[PDB]
Amino acid sequence: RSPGVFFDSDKGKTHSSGKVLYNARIIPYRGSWLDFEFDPKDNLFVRID
Amino acid sequence: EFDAIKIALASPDMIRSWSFGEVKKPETINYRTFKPERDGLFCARIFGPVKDYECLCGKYKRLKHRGVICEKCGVEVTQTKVRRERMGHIELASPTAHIWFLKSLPSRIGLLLDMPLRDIERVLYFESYVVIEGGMTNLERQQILTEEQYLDALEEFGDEFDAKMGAEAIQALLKSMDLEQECEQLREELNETNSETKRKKLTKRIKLLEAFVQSGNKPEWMILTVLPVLPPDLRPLVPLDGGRFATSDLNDLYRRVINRNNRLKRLLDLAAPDIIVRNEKRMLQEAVDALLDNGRRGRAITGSNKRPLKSLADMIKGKQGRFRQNLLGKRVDYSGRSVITVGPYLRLHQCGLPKKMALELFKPFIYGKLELRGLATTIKAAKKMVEREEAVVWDILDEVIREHPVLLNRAPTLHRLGIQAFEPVLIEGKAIQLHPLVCAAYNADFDGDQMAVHVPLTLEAQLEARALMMSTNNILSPANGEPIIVPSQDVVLGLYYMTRDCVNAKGEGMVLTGPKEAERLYRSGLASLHARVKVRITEYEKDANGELVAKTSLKDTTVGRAILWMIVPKGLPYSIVNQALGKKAISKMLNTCYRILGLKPTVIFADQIMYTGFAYAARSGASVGIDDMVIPEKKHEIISEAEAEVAEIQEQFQSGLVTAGERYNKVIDIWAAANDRVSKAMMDNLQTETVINRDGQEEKQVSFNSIYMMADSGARGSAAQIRQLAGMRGLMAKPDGSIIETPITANFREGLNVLQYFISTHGARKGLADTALKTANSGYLTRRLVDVAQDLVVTEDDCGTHEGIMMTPVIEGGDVKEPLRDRVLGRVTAEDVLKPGTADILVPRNTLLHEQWCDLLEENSVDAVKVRSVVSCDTDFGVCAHCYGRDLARGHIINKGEAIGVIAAQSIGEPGTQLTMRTFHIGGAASRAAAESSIQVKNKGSIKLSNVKSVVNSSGKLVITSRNTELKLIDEFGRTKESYKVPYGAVLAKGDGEQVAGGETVANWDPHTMPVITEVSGFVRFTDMIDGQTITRQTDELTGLSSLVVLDSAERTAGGKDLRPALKIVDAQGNDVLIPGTDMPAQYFLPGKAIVQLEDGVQISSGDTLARIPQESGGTKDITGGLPRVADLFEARRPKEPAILAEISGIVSFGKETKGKRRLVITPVDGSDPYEEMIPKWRQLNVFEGERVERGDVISDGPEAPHDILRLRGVHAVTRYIVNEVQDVYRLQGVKINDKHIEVIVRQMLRKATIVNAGSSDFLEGEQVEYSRVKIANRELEANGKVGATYSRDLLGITKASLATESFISAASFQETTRVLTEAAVAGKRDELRGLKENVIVGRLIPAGTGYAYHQDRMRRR
Amino acid sequence: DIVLNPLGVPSRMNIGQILETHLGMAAKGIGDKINAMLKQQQEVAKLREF
Amino acid sequence: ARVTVQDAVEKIGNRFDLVLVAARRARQMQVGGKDPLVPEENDKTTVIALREIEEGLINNQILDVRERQEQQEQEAAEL
Amino acid sequence: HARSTGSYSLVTQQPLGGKAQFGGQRFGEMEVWALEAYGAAYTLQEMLTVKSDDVNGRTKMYKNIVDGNHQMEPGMPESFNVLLKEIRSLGINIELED
RNA sequence: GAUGUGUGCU
DNA sequence: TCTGAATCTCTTCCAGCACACATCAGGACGC
DNA sequence: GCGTCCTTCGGAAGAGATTCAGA
Ligand SMILES: [Mg+2]
Ligand SMILES: [Zn+2]
Ligand SMILES: [Zn+2]
Repeated sequence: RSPGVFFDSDKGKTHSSGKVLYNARIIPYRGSWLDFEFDPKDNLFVRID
Repeated sequence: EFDAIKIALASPDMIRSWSFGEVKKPETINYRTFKPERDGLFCARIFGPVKDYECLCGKYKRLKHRGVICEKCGVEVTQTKVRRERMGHIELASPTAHIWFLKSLPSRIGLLLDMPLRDIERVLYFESYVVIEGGMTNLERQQILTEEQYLDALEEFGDEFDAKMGAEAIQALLKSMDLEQECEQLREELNETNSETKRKKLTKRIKLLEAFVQSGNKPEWMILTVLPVLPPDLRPLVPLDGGRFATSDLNDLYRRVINRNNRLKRLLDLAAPDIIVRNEKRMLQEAVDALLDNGRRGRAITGSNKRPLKSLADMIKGKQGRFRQNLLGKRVDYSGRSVITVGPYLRLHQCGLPKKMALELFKPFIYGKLELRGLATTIKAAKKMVEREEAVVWDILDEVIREHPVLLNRAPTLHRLGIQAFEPVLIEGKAIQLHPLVCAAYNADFDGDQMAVHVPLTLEAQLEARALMMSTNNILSPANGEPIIVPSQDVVLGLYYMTRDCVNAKGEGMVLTGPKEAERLYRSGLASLHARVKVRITEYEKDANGELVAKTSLKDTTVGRAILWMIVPKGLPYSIVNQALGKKAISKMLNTCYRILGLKPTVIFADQIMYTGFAYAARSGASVGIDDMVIPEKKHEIISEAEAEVAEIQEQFQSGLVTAGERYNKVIDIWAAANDRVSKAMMDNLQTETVINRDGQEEKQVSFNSIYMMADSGARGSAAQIRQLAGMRGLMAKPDGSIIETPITANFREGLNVLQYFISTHGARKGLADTALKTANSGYLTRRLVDVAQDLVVTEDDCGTHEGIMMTPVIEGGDVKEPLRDRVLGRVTAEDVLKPGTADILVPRNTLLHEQWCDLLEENSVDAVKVRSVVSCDTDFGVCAHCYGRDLARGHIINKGEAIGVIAAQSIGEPGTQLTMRTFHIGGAASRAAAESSIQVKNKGSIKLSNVKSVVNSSGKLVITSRNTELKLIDEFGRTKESYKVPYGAVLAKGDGEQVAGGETVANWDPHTMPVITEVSGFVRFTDMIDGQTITRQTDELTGLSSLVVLDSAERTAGGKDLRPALKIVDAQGNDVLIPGTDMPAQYFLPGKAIVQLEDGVQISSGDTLARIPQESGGTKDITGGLPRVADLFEARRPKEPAILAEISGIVSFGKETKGKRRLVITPVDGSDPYEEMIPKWRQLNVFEGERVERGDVISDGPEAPHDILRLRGVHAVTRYIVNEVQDVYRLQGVKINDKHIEVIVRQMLRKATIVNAGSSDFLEGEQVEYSRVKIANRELEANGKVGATYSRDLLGITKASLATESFISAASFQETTRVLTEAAVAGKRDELRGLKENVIVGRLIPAGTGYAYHQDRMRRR
Repeated sequence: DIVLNPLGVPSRMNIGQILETHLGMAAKGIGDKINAMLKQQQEVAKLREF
Repeated sequence: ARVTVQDAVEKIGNRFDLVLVAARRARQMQVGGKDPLVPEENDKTTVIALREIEEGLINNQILDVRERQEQQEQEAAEL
Repeated sequence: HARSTGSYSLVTQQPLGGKAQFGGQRFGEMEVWALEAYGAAYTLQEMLTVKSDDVNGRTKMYKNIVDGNHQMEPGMPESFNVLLKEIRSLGINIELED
């Protein structure tokens, strides 16, 4: 996977209701991950490493 | 020797009894002269001597000093074999927690003290204090105190009050616990409290306390005080090449644990500060945790290469544990392995071994006979003579190899026929020659696969291989009544080319006196093999009681069939070869030969078919050229028509008539229709386009094109492969199961573009990545199916009952997929069947109906036979022979004492794996049907529309408004003949009662987007539909019409989730309309993706469409994508929307209105009426406020859940539902599986039965116990004056029912070894070694087959 | 030299092996004609023309 | 000279008791000196046992009565 | 490849795996079901008790085969004793009754 | 003896 | 404010056999 | 040449623990 920013979807099988989430990934060449993602309650939660 | 295995907790006194010494130093072999250290993990004083019968320091050397213990080093001189039997132990300075009783989830410590897991792990890993002996303060006996809170408690209450921390505190908590007082207090709380969740928690804790107080265990033993070590011989440090040693995991873990323990003891001896000793206690606890069960904590420690090392649990659990790697299967001596070749000169009882493999296999036999004849003198001389391969050894090898059968075995042994016994025939080379007649059973193609040989050593093994596992006695597959030795791929082609006719020959109209002159003609070349002559044959018949009566006739046959008649055994009618013998034809011929004559004529005739197929296939020269696949001259017209129609679909969806998913559903429809048209057109052009003259004008015959021969005979091929060789290749599927929108338009005979090849790459990769990555979840199915049915074995001759499932021939939407004959054959009837000569019985009550009886039932046109099922048997720990039927491999009733659970599980579990490693054979084609949307009835008769709620349309014709309908066509006799499933919102051109003529159309609909319809017309008001909040509304400005799409529960607003879209019907005055029959309003709810193209308050007619919802009917529908359904059925998954049933009978009416959602109360007219139910507003109710409902009727619609159907409609209904669904799933791919195996699995489902009321039994109220135990207890009580205990059958999945088996060794070996072993140690269980896997692990005669008599003797002897 | 099995052509759809067989037969026929014309020594004109 | 045991199974209809009784007979014939009732044709003891089964002049009943008689006569021979 | 009596493993008394080592084929977990299915119990008992696993019966059967006496005397598989010892290494007490 | 890679048949 | 239903979170599982090659085993620091 | 030592990344499902809501 090329280093950069990736906007994954995680469509479907989560939450058992079809509610599509949205998670943003910043993969570095060397360092720590900076995963942004949403929540079923429409909250935007960051998660590093 | 022994007859039980007991599992329980280990006491420190008991561990010291196991202990033979005290290891206290982490010193392995000293990196020097390789001697064990003084007090290390390896030591002769602690465990035992290194070399046999030798002291460590060297004070004694031979057996004449056995028993004494040396003085200088204190070691005993004894056997060196005892290094794997004599355990050591460690005296820990501080106690530690055993994780298996801490993190099992359910955590035993967690629910034993009713304090949560988090508090316990914080206490045991030193993050907070805990309270013991609260005493005269406000602190409770289980309160959690942090560091600051503990400091406060000491500065204010530094009295005799104590508050420990860590493993010592938990040990005090467990030691100071009184089991009886807690048990009676919890009993009082259970009797008092009415809530159900706290009731379940309390009864779980009561179960745990009862398990403790029943056995000899005590709660304080669950905290480790002494840690036994594994014997050194089971953790060897093998001396590698050089000075280094092996990096054995257990040695490193024990070194770390001993390091922590010794350092902690040293610090405790020097009175270290409390924080340092607390940290070191934490280190000791985590080290012991990593040693016991590594990886269950947050981080798994590693020694080198950053790889999670294995502890004492990774080698007991999992795929690489001892149970699955070294107990249920072991590497085996006297075995070999080589690539196989054909050698078609063999017979069914013969194989071909290489001359060099047999010398290494049968080496002890050669040694024995060389010593017997005196040609050698000692063992080593014979060894040298064999290694020098003298001429005498080769002579005597032919003596031992004579009639000593071996086990030919392939690597994937899917079913019972994976191991067959053959006699060996010594040949040169290095290849294992295999008889091709069993290669279809083996699934052993000759493309480089390796088979494995095995040598029965003992006498009984050879006799079992001769009488049971011999390939001669294995000509009937256990899956069904069809034979498994079917000629294929050369013999079928040879026979089909021989048994065929064309109108010309060297001699055609001549007459012959028998087969011999036909052979003379064909060998001399004076008459072709496809002549049409009239020979004089003598076919035999056995109308008498076993005597063959002669007859001679003059039949009009070919030369080839006359030649073939020479090998047919005396006794079969001639009307079996007088046709074009394909593959199914000769399969039926072999089947009827077995049914009529027997076994020896059948095997001799099979060998003769082999020979006469190979010879006349070699002589045929049925080659294949590039001029044999003929391209039809009208396929491009079909692709042009399909292109025009899909171009129409383009305008259809871009305008807005259909959406993207609907466009995708219709484009696959039209492409599949075009593919099916091209295939049929090419097939006709390739099978009939031939011209020949009969000495006059031209005449048409069945074509002699080579491809047609090998596609019609069925030797190897089908419609798919040849269809893709000429004409249309079709449309392929992606690995996820979706189908490509564009089918490539070309064939392999003309070529492919550089882009159509890229598109076909999708299907080509789909096939391979489907095989290699989804045969895993089909081998898992057969693994956990063999697991759940291993302990089921026939045990009795007859259970003697009248219960039995009801058997009907099924017609589920087409013609008769399977008739009565194929369905009831070889199963004992349950009661006197009534023929339609009523008041008289046709077949007796307990006769195993064979083929003659099947013909008799077919003659009298019987449609309803009550047959005995294996699920309704009444025996204990097994099933009687009469409730099963025939052996399905032999032509007789099954023999008592045969493991049918294994043959049932394997038969169910290896069409899936086999066919999922076959989807790449056809390439990558989707093979999806055309999804017909019309009803073309063919047979003549009347209609019986059962459970149909139809309404009148604006055109006046009937429209169905029900989901569980089925249109059955019944002929003039009244017997059932046809049955079609009409869908929701379908219009009918006919009805019920009218005699429908054969060949008309009665029902029409639209395949995609089944529409919701209305009963009563009027104006519709857009209720609870505001644009944006719950509906996406798009409108064209010029015209001004609304064509909206509703949202799901997914993309809708969170606040607006309580808003539910629906269409309400109102009149001109806006008043409430009513459903015909009731006074409730017409509230038609709308599901997701519902499109509406109307306006509020428009005038419509009764019985019209209102909205459309896409179906997304997309998928390749192969066995790869299409069999998670079998897993769902067998593990009994609750469906997403279960259709609610009527749990009790009586009148139906509502009670309270909107207790959050709708409510309904069922009240009987005589009994009590305490039943209420909660109805979410999602599903409309098919019943109203004023009808009578019975037990099992569907209140709403949807798939049935395989729990309520059992608990309401009984065992027979749920077993029939499971059987029918699995049978339809398997028959969708052409597989033929006998239903007995599925019924066996369903019976294995029903072993648990919760108690309703205690009655006079000793079982508790809500305890779940084996159904066999309940039945035995009730039968024993009924013999006395007491009353039996009422129960109810539960239905747990195969995994759930296997994990809760009474014999804990089976569950421990299968899955979740930690969670099962911990439960068995807590409960103090005692295994009886009753099933098959338990005796396999122990290593005894399994009570399954030949060892069943020995097991009976051993059981009845005590 | 080798007697293969015809049924390995249709069921596994490797039709290209038949075309390779035909083209190899044509190639070996041309080679056989060249070998024949070279066996009895003819002038370079005929070989070049062929 | 043996291809299948269908006739033997027709003699004793268990298909499993047959294996045990044939094993007992062949064990009697091999390690001991008991002579076969059917003249062998250079065959392994298993098929001599099976051939004794198929001609009908042996079964479990015959074997255990013969063994009981042999035990009685050998214990009476001590006198 | 073929294998008579030969080398054996160390932690469990079973034949080695491979061809470079003189090792035999594996009658695996799926293989045993194909023998329980037939009901051929005695041959299965030789394939996992006396031919591979145990130590005393392994030599006794070899002597019986080169003595003219085809008979098997099963003991206990050593791999089951290994399982018993590895379970007793934990806090669990598994044992054999009388 | 265990890991890593490649490969054959399903 | 107690108590079921829904949701969050933790754990288990993922085909069989065989063959070939490689490394690897404390490796860091003091002597 | 010896010798002694203190990364993340699956996904389908089941179960046991929380939160919610709701009457
Ligand atoms: Mg293959
Ligand atoms: Zn000594
Ligand atoms: Zn029965």
